[PDB]
Amino acid sequence: AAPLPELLSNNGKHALMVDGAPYIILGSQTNNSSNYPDALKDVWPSMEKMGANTLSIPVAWEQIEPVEGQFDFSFVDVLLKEARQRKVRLVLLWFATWKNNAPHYAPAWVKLDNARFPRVVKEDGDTLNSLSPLGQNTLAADKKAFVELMKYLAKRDKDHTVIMVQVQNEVGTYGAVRDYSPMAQAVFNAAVPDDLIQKLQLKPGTWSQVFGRDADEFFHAYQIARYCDEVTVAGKAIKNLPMYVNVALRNPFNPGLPGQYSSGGGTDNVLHIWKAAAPNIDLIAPDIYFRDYKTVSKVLELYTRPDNALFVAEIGNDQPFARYLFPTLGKGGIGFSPFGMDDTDYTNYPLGAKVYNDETIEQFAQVYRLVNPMMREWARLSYQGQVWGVAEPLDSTTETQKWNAEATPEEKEQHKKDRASALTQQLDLGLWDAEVTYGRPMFWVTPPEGNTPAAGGALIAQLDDNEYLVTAYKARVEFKPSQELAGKKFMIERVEEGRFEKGKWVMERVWNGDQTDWGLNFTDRPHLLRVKMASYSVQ
Ligand code: NA
Ligand code: NA
Ligand code: NA
Ligand code: NA
Repeated sequence: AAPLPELLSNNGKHALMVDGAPYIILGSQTNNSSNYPDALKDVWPSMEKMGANTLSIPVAWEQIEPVEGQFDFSFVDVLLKEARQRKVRLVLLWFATWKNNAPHYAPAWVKLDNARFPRVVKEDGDTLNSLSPLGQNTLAADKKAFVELMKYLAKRDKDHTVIMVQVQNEVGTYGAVRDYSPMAQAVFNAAVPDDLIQKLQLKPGTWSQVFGRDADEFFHAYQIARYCDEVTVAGKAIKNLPMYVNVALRNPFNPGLPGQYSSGGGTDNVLHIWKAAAPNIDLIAPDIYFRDYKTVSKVLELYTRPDNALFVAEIGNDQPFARYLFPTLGKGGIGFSPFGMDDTDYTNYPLGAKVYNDETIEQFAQVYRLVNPMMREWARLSYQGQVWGVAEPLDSTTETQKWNAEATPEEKEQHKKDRASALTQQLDLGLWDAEVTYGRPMFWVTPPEGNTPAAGGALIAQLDDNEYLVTAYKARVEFKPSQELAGKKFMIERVEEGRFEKGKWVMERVWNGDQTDWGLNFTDRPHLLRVKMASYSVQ
């Protein structure tokens, strides 16, 4: 019997174990209305073209329990069989009490019965279409259906085609910070639970007393976290798969107010509340639709924690997003799942690609082709060792920035110098450093000008003190000594291009001469290198 998938966390590192070894989700995620047998023919070709190893796809409460007590797993049966035929794995997305803050995917007998399953009430007494996490009947009903889905996987998915489940989808509330219903006010205007007071090491009191100006938001996050933890515990008691929640992000630099962003989700200001309230939820995953490097880089920093494995549970499917695979994996990320990878005639532009076509898919296939050939080796190095990864750090030049034209000719040479500097990244690899640059020839040392559009990146894993696994894309990687060498010289000892067969390295060729004189130059094609550096005495 195949071992259960498990999220391992050790010495601040994390692995998603699948079939007893670390695994990387090189994902594809459907649009929101592809969770039906007839839609699957519009999902698989994209997944094949992408080279994805894992499909993220919804399972909706409305579809599995359309009449109370009358369960229907017909979709899950077809999805399992067709995934198995393609030798891919699944992440099921439980669309239930919350889907983007709302109950649209709850059955009609739930979402149309507000007295049994109550909505968030604003301070002014107006109601929002967002179920209250203090609704005890709604918690019992969600938990009961979730348990029936997990019983379906316990009985029908013994080899764990499904490796992980997302509990709810982008929880929270737009339009208000919390529930201000009478039922919610009786809990708010009362003692904070001792367990939270103890975990945050705070002094006992009421929500307002203990949290002050943050009481309303922290209250909603705590109550939603508890609700999602209870659904999670109930499901894991049936089959103990990894389970996670996906966050409708607030802007980490300039968030605005809770309710403008989805209040109560796992936003960066309430990760402490979520971790204290929901010990059974494996990780809190960001849904990334910010296109600019600085903001995305900040999200990856905030969500990668000693207590939080990094899973990019959604990302935009426009071209600029593909290169974020590199920093995601460099952070020890367990996966990456671009959203909207199907041909069901929908695009979420402006969040994603304006057009969905083979070119849209190819931007992701090209970076997946760097990782797929080493996926198990990379996953093990990421968990047990030292890895790094970078993306091209300037976004594509805007029409408003092309401003460049109105610049004097000295402002221009200075711009070119400034861009070359910004397109040059340093990595400290112990005894050796790497310098990664973007958008230059494969010969000579003309400064980097960037790729058009921005697209490059690099992955490095340490194999030994002087040996690295390297693959990169539309970039140059150069090695150098990390520390002054006291009389010694240094060189590349050997660069081998090759592959892993049955976990053994197979060399195909040695890079040397022009291929190593000017750093290690990558285009759009996949090359996996083993780089051995040496210092040597000359005296
Ligand atoms: Na990892
Ligand atoms: Na060093
Ligand atoms: Na150094
Ligand atoms: Na090769």
